[PDB]
Amino acid sequence: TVLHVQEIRDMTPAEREAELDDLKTELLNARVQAAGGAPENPGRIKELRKAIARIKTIQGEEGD
Amino acid sequence: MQKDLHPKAVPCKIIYQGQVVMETMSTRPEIHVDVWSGVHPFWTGEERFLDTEGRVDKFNKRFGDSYRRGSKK
Amino acid sequence: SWDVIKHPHVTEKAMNDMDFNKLQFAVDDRASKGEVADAVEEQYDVTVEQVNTQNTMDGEKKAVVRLSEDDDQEVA
Amino acid sequence: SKQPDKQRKSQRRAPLHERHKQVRATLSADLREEYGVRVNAGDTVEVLRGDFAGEEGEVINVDLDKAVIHVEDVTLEKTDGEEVPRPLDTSNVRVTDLDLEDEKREARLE
RNA sequence: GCCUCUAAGCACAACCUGCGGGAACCCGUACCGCAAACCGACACAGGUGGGCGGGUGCAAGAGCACUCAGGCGCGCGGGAG
RNA sequence: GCGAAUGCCGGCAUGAGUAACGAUAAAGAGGGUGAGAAUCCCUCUCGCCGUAAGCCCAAGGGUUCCUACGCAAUGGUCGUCAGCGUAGGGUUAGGCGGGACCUAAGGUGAAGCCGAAAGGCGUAGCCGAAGGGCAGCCGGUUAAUAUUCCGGCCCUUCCCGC
RNA sequence: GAGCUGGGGCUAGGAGUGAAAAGCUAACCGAGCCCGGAGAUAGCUGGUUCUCCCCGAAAUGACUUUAGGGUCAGCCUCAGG
RNA sequence: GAGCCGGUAGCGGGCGUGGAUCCCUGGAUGUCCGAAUGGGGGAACCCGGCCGGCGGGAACGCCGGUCACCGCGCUUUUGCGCGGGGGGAACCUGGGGAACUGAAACAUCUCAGUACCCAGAGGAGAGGAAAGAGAAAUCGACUCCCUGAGUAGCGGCGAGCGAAAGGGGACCAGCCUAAACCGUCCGGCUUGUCCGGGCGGGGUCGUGGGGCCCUCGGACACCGAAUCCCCAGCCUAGCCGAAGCUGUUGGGAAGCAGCGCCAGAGAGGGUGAAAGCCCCGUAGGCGAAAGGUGGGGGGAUAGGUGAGGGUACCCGAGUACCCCGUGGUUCGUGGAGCCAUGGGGGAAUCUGGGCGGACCACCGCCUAAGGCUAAGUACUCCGGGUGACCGAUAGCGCACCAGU
Repeated sequence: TVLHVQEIRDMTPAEREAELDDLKTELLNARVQAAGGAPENPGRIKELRKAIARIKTIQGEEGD
Repeated sequence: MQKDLHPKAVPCKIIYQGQVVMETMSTRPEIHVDVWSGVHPFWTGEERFLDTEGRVDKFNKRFGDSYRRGSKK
Repeated sequence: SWDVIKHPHVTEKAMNDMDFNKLQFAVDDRASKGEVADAVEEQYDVTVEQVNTQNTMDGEKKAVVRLSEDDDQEVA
Repeated sequence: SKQPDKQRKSQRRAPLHERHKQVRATLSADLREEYGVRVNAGDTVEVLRGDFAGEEGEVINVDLDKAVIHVEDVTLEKTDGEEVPRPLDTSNVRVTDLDLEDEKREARLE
C-alpha cells in the first residue's frame, strides 16, 4: 500500500516521465546491488519495479 | 478456375465406355471400357470493365457476345 | 523504450579490466555501440570513450567501455 | 461437487480459505452450545485422540496450508535432541478458550 | 569503378580537390579439426577439400632409409617358450 | 483356468572364469604425490614418426577449452589420470571473414500465360557463393582469447566547415 | 584426361537416371520408404486352454480349372414316437 | 476470511483484518517467429521512407513511436472507407476419386461413391413451399426415427446389390425478387416512343400481376432476425448448514460396552483399525452479484401483407424440347421414364408449357429455366454426471521435470 493512482495521476506526463527515469535508476541501482552480494532481500526490489509498473499503467490509460 | 465459359459452366465429368451391342435385334449385349475423360466448347476474345477480353465458349458465346450480361465489347 | 543498460559484469579479469581501463558489463544484448555507448554515456559521468562487444551461450551480452581517462570506483 | 475427487477440486485448488473450511469445528461448553458461527483459528483447545488424546494446549499456527495446524503442547523432540511442535491432524481438534481478548475475536465467534 | 550526358537542379553553392574538427554498426573468435571432440550407433588400423611442407644421401622428385622443429609409445601389464 | 505358438514382455542361467583387448611404431629405471598407483607428475636411458603420428584455413561438432576441488558409473584392468563429476572463469575488431554491393545456373517471382481444385509456367525486379568486389602489418601480453588486448608503424568511407 | 575433385544446385522413386548387368536411386529397389485401404484374401502352416461321465468314427462311393479341398450319400450322437 | 512470496521442503528477507494469499469478470502492458503482409530471408534473423524526443550529444548527435503486403467493395474524383484470407480431434456438403477382396478364376460386378486428396460453409451445415407424389378425384414443405421391406425390383438373373408413396412419431412455417405493364427519372442514341440503371406499383405460395370502369373500404395479422429490462442460464469463488459423550482392548479407535440426540439431507470421501451424530463448505434446503449469452414472454417497435366484378391483351428467366454421349435412381444398355447435363439444332407466355414411366387418345396433377428460410437429426476438442469399466505388461500407448 502506498503512493497510488489518481494522486500520482495528477503527476502530469512530463513528471510521469522524469519520475520513472529515476524510477529505473534506483531499481537499476538495486541491481548492481544484488550481483554485488552485499545487501539482502529487497521486498522493495520487486515492488519498486512494479509500482513503477502500474505507474506506466494509469499513465498510458490516462491516454499516454 | 480458368477453363470454363464465364457465361456459365460446362466442363468435366465424362464416363465413356464401348462394348459390343447386338441386342433387341436379337440376343443380348456385353460390356467393357471403364474410362473417364473431358468434354466441352471453345473461347473467343472480348472485353469488359476496362479490358479483360473474356473467353468462354460457343453457345453462351453466341449469346452474351451478341448481347452482354456483365460486360460487352 | 525506457531503462537503458544492464549492470556491472564482475570477474577476475573484468575486475582488473574496469580497473587499470575500460569497463566490462552485462549488456542486455540489444543496443550496440550506438544505443549502447549512450546508456553508458548518460549514466556514467565520463562520456562516450570507446567500446567492443560480445555475447555467448548463457543469456548475457558482453560489452566494454575504454576509459574516459577519469573515474570508474573500483567496486563500480 | 458430485463425485469423489471433486473434493480436492474445490477445497485446495479453489479458494485456500476453502481450506479454512477445514479449520472448522467447535470446542468447550460455554462458547459452543452458545452457538458455533464465527471462528478464530489460532485459538486454544485440547485434542481428543491419539495417545496425546485428552490433552491441554493452545492454537499456535493457522497451517490450513499443510491441511492442519500446530498446538504448542502437542509436539515432540527429534533424535538429535531439541524439542518441537508435532503436526496437528485437523481431525481431533478441540477449542474452549475461544481466543477473543482481541475485540475482533469477540466480534466474530464469541 | 572510370568518362558521356537527359530528368533536373547546382548553376556564391552541384561535383573534384586541400586542410581542420566530427562519425564508424549488425553476427561471427575457446579447443578438437588426414581427427577418441567429423560422419561409421563404441577412445572402432573406414572416408573427408585447399598451404611451403627441415635436412643429409639417392640422375630427379611430397617415392625411399635415418633423423630437425613439433608429435607419440597405440591404454591392459607379467610369465613360460 | 494355459509347458506349449522359432509367441509377446520381463527377469535369469548356459557355453565359461575358456574367447576377446580394436593395428608386432616395444619399453625400463630413479624420485614425487596418494588410503591405495605396470597404467598419474617430474626426471634420466631407450624405441616410432618426420610428408607424418607437422603446424594451418576450412566443414562438421558445439563448451568439449583453462583453473580448484572429486572418482560412484562411462575409460573394453587399474587409476589419485580424463576430451568423466560439480563450481568458477575464458573467447572484444572502421580496416580478417558474413551482411549493410553484383548477377549465371537455379529459386522466387506484381504484370502475362494455360489446370476440375490444389496448381503449372514466368518478364522485370529481388534471393543466390571461398565466382566478382572491397580500406593493414609485425612484435608483446593471461589459466584460456587474439590480423580484435597492449603498443609501435600503415590506411578507408561518410559528415560539417571553410 | 570421355582426368580426379570441393562448393553451390536440377531431375525421383511405375517414375528417375543408366558409356545399360535390370544396374543405382540413404547400406537387400526385377519396380523405393512412411502413414492409409486394413485386422486385405491366405483349400496351406502352426496355435487351439479346468475336471469327469456315456457311447462310439472314416481313411469308400458319386460330381467337380475338383483332386493334400468340398457338395450328397455311407459309417456317429442326442430328443420323441 | 485471516494467512502468504507458486511445484522447493533450504538459505537471506519481507505483505498483511484504516477487507493480504487466492477464486471471478472486464482491463493496460503483450519482446521475436508464425496467414505475416513494409522489404528479404536457410522461421524465430537481417535490411528501408514519415513523425518523433530532440537525446551522452561532459567542450558532442539515437533509440523509441511509426508506417506502409495483396487479392474485396465502390463517393468514381487523386479512389477515400468496409470484408477476407490462417487455423481446428470428430462431424457437413460440393469438387475429384482406387485396387485389394468376394464372384471359391477373372475382363461384367462387389467392396463405393468407401479409403484418400482438394475446396469451402457452419456451429451445425444438408436440404427446404413442389414443372412433387401417386391414383381412394387421395395426398401435400424440407429433414430425421420407426415402418414400409430385406418386399416391388436391378443382374455373366451368379456373387450380391436392394427403392418409394402410403401409416405411426419428433418438428412445424412462412416469404421474396428480373420478374417492363404503370408511372419516376438518370444516362446515352441523338428528341421521341431505343437500350439503360437506381424509386415505388406489383414485387405471384398452391394461378396470378397490371391497366381501365362502378362496389371498395373507413384499427389487434408481430419474424429468421429488430427491441426492452423480464426468469437474463451459466460464468469461479456464493453460504448457512440436525444431533453424542463417558467408559474401554488398544501404539493408535470412530471398534467392544453403557446410556444420549438427529432426520426431506444412513450419497460417498477424508478421519492414526468399519461414525448418521469427528472432518466434509454434500446430498436437507434456502442462498447469491455491479460485467459475458438465450429461450420463455410482456409491450410497442412491427417489417409486413390483408376485399368486387369486367376487357381484344402485354408480365420469373439464357436451352424446355429433340438427336448422340455419360450421371444419379432399385434399373448393369435394356419395352426403360423422370430429374441432372458433355456436343448440335434452338418453342410456346393460361385453350401456354412438363408430368402420371416407349408411344397415342381421353382423364387427372402441376405451374418450372432466380433467391432467403430458425426448429425436428449428426459430431465430440471442451465441462459435468453415471458405470454388472479398468488397476499398474489392464486402461488412452503416455497416473505426472513422456509423444519426452
